[PDB]
Amino acid sequence: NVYLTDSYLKGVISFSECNALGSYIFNGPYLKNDYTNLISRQNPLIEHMNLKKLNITQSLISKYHKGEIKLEEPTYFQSLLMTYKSMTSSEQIATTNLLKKIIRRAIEISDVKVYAILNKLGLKDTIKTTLLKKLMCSMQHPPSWLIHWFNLYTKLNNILTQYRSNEVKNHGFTLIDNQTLSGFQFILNQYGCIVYHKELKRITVTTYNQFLTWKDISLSRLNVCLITWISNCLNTLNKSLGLRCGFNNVILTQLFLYGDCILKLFHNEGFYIIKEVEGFIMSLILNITEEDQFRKRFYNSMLNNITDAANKAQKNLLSRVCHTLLDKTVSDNIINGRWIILLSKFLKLIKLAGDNNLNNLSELYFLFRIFGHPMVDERQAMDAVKINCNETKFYLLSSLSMLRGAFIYRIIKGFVNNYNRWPTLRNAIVLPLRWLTYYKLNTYPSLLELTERDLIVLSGLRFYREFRLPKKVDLEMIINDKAISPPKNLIWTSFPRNYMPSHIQNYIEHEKLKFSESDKSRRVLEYYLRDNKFNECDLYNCVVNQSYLNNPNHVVSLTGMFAMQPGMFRQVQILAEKMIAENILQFFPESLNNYISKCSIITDLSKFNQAFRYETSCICSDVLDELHGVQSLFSWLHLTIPHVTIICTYRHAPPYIGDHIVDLNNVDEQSGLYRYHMGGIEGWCQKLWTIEAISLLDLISLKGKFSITALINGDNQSIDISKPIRLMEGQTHAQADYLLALNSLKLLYKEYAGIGHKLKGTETYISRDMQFMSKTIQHNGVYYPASIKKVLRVGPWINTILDDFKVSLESIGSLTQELEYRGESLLCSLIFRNVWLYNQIALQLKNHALCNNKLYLDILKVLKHLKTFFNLDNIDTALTLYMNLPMLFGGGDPNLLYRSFYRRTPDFLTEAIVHSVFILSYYTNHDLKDKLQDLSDDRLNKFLTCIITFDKNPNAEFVTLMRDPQALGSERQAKITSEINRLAVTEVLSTAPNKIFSKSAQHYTTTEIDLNDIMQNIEPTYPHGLRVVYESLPFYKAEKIVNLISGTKSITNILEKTSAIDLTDIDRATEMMRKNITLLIRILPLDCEILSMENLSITELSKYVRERSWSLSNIVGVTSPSIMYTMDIKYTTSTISSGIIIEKYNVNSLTRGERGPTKPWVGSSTQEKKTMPVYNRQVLTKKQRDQIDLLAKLDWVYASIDNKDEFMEELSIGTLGLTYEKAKKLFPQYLSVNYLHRLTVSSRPCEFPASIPAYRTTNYHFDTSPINRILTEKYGDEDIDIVFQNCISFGLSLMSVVEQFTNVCPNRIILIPKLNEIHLMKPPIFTGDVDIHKLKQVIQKQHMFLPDKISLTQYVELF
Amino acid sequence: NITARLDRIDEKLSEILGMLHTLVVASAGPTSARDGIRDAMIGLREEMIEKIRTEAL
Amino acid sequence: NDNITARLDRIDEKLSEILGMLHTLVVASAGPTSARDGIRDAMIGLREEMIEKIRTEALMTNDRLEAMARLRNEESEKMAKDTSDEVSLNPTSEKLNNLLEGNDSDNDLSLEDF
Amino acid sequence: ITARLDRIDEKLSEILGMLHTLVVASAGPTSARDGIRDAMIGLREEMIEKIRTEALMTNDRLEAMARLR
Amino acid sequence: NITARLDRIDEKLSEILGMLHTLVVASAGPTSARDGIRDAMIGLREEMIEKIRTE
Ligand SMILES: COc1cc(-c2cn(C[C@](O)(c3cc(C(C)(C)O)c(F)c(-c4ccc(F)cc4)n3)C(F)(F)F)nn2)cc2cccnc12
Repeated sequence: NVYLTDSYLKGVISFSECNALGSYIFNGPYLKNDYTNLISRQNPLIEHMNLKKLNITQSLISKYHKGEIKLEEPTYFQSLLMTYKSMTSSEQIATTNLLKKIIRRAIEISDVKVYAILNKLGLKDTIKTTLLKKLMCSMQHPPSWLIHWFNLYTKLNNILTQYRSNEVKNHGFTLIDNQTLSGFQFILNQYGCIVYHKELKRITVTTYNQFLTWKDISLSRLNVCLITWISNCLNTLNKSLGLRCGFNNVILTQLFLYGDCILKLFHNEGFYIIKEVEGFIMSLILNITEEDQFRKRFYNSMLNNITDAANKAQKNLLSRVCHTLLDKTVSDNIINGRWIILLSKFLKLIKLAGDNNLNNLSELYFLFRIFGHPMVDERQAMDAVKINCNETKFYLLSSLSMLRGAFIYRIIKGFVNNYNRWPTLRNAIVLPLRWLTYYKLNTYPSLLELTERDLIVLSGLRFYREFRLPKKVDLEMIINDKAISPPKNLIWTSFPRNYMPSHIQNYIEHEKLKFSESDKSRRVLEYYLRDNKFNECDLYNCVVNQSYLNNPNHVVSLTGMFAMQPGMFRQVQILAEKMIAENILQFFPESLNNYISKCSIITDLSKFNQAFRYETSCICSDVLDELHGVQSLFSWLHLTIPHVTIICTYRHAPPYIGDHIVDLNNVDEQSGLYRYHMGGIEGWCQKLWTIEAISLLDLISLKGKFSITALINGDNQSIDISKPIRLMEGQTHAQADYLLALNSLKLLYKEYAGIGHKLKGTETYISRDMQFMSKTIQHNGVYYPASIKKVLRVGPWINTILDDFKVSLESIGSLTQELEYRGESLLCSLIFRNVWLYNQIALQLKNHALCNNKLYLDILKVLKHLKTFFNLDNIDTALTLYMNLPMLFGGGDPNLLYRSFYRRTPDFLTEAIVHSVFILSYYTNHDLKDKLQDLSDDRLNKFLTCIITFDKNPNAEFVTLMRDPQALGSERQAKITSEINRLAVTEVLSTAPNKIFSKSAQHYTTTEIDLNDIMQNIEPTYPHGLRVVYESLPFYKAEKIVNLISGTKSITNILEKTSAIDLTDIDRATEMMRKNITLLIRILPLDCEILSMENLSITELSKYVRERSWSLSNIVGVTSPSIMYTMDIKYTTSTISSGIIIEKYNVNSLTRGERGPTKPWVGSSTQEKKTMPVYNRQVLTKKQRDQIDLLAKLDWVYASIDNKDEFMEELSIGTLGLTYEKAKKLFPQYLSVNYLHRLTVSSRPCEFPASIPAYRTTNYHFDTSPINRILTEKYGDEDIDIVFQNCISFGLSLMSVVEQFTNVCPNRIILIPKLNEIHLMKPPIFTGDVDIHKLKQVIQKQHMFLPDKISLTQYVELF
Repeated sequence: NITARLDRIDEKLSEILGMLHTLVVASAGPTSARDGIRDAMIGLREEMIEKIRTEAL
Repeated sequence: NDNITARLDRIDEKLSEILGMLHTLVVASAGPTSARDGIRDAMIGLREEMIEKIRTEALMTNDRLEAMARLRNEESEKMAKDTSDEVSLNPTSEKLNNLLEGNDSDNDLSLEDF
Repeated sequence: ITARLDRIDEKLSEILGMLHTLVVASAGPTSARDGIRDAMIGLREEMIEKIRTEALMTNDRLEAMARLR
Repeated sequence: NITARLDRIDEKLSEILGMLHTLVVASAGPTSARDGIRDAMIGLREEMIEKIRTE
């Protein structure tokens, strides 16, 4: 039962926590004169008392109360730290040598993959490559700023690691240290951080999250400098190798220093100014991509925004520090307005960082993150929201009618386009004469034939129930690892018992005895697991009866803004949303002389929640309720929120509760608590508001006589406007476009004001033609990525639970792959990933929190084993080789070589084996441009022999293949986290008070055995068909819930109401990690007839390994050759007319950052052909349609089953509730013959893109005529196992890679396949029977997760 | 032109119906829901009617 | 057939009066009541009547002249300056603009005195 | 035929009266209110009959679709 | 013909009158009218139950 703290900022830095702690320590207002300090000094916390009562804390307080030391805000010390240059000669030497060693090791590790790639492409000490020899010669001496950032990160990380280890060992540990960081004195604790600087006589009291943020800032700046230095060295070596952006380290260091100075002069509020940096950057971009009028307007609005933000920050800080203990801390440069100098210089630096280049100005978006996160105040933020959410809005009845009519018109248009029918109106008499003709003929007028009169007429239509409300609640949508607000009467339980008065505590203790345990849960998963009165149709009964209206328990809780509501009001909040996601977004597909003039308007929609009132949202949500037949399900918000008491329920931000006040509705309104919130809460009903915005844009297009195109990507929308105009004499295109933009701006401002959304000029801006959706920059068909922004947080234990090793390596590889896929640099991403992998494995492994050096001892065992096995020179070479072995066998390299040439593959084992072959060619001196043969060095022979010869221990083959159709078995693969914890999760869930979960957990093992026994008799095992069988049974839902639960920390304490990790889970995870680490010594025993490479096909070898592992006679449909091995690469004229030809249509030698003529290569997966039978498809819910599709897929793939009739009768009677012949009328009829490459399940890649940005694919043209003719001659119109899309993607990506490594893009490449690697694939006849009794048992045991049955009336209405 | 006048009158009546319906929808606000009279302006729909019919057995 | 035409014209005049009254109807949101103890109904009125109600602060709002200009179909100052042919520079942004232009390392910045 | 037009005109006059009374009522107190929101006709069963008719039509449709069983 | 349009106008006027009555008496302020509407709806629900189950 230990406590493990975070290593990265996984939450928010708290203003209230810092205020309370610093106000208790120093006995006076610290950051703000709110109620937090009053209650934190009147009634302190135990953790705060423990922090204050230390000897060093008492010494510091005694120093301050005299006072020799001065109190400062956390940002002062952030600025002080990030410039700490007080490094002695010994420390300088130590850090320089450590960084040199890390760089050398990473380059040595990367040399293996570079040699493999260069040997495959034929582009011809511990470094055998001349390229990386030169790179190391360049990289011998690190720069001073990089050493500074690395040293600072190392020291902060050492502090964090020491505290985390000694807190896992000893509970309540407080780390006091003044030696690691010279000058500073840290008192660090999971609930505080007191920093004292002696030489400057300064002191602050901040939180643990702020220390995590400082560590993250140091890591981010270290990563930026690492990437910049690597890229600059590569570019100096070759202008194509590194990233496209060319940066300057000195300038960037100056940017960090000046941003910290800004954050120091201004206090916390200084982040406001930083918040505007993108504005400047955006303006800079426009100065290359825009004309005079647009760019000048944007520049002026940018300057106005920046300076208004600065003035607001100054006013706020001066009004905030008025009566605190920081009143003397305000700089004299804030009072006299001298900051306007410093800020200017900062902006100048950004321009110097841009260097009038789109690449640098696009990459420069990391500046928001390297300066840390603001100490967010909660009371002030939600008061600012209240200001805009209590305002009365005045509406013109004509405007409301027009909006509702546009919504109804879009609904009708979607129905007619999709269902080829008008929704059945219940008062169709309204349609006067012509709309009646449109209704009877089932046609709709085009937008250009539409008038405002027509929309006002349409605004009067009422429909009949046209959609289905699911009776049985889906448990995959209402279950998550997120907190839940307590009920209203129990809301006081969100604040510490010390902070609440005596009467509140007595009331809480007397009310916890009146609420069921599920209510007092504080977490969603605990809310449902502890619900002993759960019903499958409680949600439907709530919606139908409208039990969420006028409910005394409704409350809204604002935390880090993230709002939540108690229990059932949450599930309704999802249910309504869910319905809009299925039944209504299909109608709104965009929610995911004689001169044509075009403009674009980008609007920040993150303020819709405040603007929308009932009178605007209801006019469309009522149409949605009418379509679904419910009364007020999509309008619940505005009929429920007004009557509730919105409260900020942060732990350290309690309200001032009056004398004898126990009810939240009678609490006096104040900062941190308000009522009568007329409007929407951000996040809830987001889909409805997006739909409403699209309807408004259609109405504006009608009112403006221009064609329109909307793209609403979440909280920001782009509107593309086109109008045909009679061009004036002398007028140019730019003036016409600008005039159109201004007129459309005025019109949409008028309309948005018409619905009471007073648009602000700071949010909306206009551009001629550039679109900046998906947070990416696109100029004339060229993509400029902010790749560096995503690889900032690449540290050792990133995105993991219990500091897992395999998962952290997976995350490191995935993150550092963005410098490859987006940034377009193989070598830069490779070296960055190797730097951080070496840091995680060689250095940070022996500093684990829970198993301090158990993993390092195991990794040393593995290295000794690999030295003995492969006959390596020493353990350095053993680590280098381990780092380049696939995680399927070993665990070093998380990114296989195929990922450098195409994203998706359908056979991981073959790619892993080919990667191993290529890697071991580094040591065996094997040529990769020739065939496989037996030579003197038999390291590869021994590896392959140990791969194929192993003792087979099959167990539960069929359930494992249903769960992971790519699984190996016989304990030949590394077990995953969900596999290990599945048994523990079931043992935890079996005792849950909820009968639905306990019953399904009690039968879990027996149902698994039965599920293994269903399809054991079919001889030619198809794992993907087994997956189809899996998803069509109710065990899939139970498995998904169990897998979701198994991903959390501290499974055992899930029902124990603790945040501590049980020792059982700690030990289990430790053993899992050790077994996974030693899997490499288990896979390759020292004493393992030798496989002969003469006429060896790795496809057959992988097929044999997969079959032998499960000891199955035949496994089909999961083995596909590796494209990177199959296709030899030629760069000269094809004298034999064989192989795919990829040619460069661009005329420039370098094709990076240039768009060509050809169409983009999306990957283009070929889908299946099916004749959908005609019936009223809207009568079936989404679950029923998915089940019907799955059963039809089974009927297509299992048409050869000897007892198909009984098997499908049982399946349809059990799941769908219909007989086989009744359900067969609804099954899609798959015209395609071959199901082994046209089946579509989640286990198959839906797309096969290249490892390059889409635009880049336009530079090249692919021709696959000769290989197609040869393959159709050899196989005669029969599907083979090699993926065509992956062949094309491999060709394109290797053209890009040869350009990178050669500096000259190839004129033409030819991919000549290896014929023996390609094998025919026909759909086989599935001889054998299906165990009907076992299938019935599987259906019955987990019947509680069965999808909705198709009732007799539903089938009748279905036709 | 009598039919033309009748058609114009019918279209104006249709506009009146649309405006009055939108006013009815927008006037059935949270005050009505607190009152419990929203279903008077909105009307019983398929779900509630089916639930009552099941209860009426 | 003059009497039928007269009847149709009378009906048309009544329809025109109804439509003219409806098209100018202003709907007020169902915001909080006075003293913030209770919730008010979604009251409706004529355009000028609701404008005068805003004038008599009878319906609490954070902005008045914007709502009046919108209802009167007028162009208030805020709308006029928000979307113009050019965006005027706030004086502080003016100073920042002279400082940004003419970059000559003469801004007289002293970081160590901070 | 003219009787139909006369009845239509009577209905339109009733509609004008209804709309003007609605606007006056929604205007609020202190302007045209002496009593506590005086009922201007008092017939609240008209919407009751209308809602009963609409619910009867919907129930009839549902029962007709169920009768196909 | 003329009679069809007259019937359509009659239906439209009936709809307008019904919705106008709903708006006019829905704007009632005092609690007496609110409680009367709620009890009338309860009685309507009971009558619907009885009329549905009469067969
Ligand atoms: C989605 O999951 C999978 C998919 C495919 C898979 C394989 N193929 C290719 C294909 O069979 C075909 C047939 C012919 C004939 C008919 C002999 O002329 C060809 F000539 C070529 C061809 C010609 C020139 C080239 F350069 C390259 C390929 N291609 C196709 F396209 F029909 F599907 N397409 N999909 C295989 C999988 C294997 C295991 C697990 N999943 C798989």
